[PDB]
Amino acid sequence: ATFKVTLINEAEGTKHEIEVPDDEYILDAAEEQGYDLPFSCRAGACSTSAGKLVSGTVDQSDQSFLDDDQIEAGYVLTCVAYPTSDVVIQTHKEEDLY
Ligand code: FES
Repeated sequence: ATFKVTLINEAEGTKHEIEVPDDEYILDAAEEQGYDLPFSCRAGACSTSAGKLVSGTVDQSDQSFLDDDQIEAGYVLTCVAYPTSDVVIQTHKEEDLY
């Protein structure tokens, strides 16, 4: 499967549509398709690549930084997240934690 992933940068008011394989992380696909996103660790252990789900679901089992409540609130580490449906996600949310 190939899912449609919509990236929304709220602060800059931009929107990018990318197509992501069910076996590829969102971050990797975005880059491949021409859209650079913030990252640091690239391993699900930090907050740099955080985004927030608007709609859809993802599989981010490889992550380790977010707690259960943050996950429930819809936070996702884009560097280790696989889409499991078409997804709409707000990027550049690292700040929201704090
Ligand atoms: S870059 Fe560190 S969790 Fe994504």
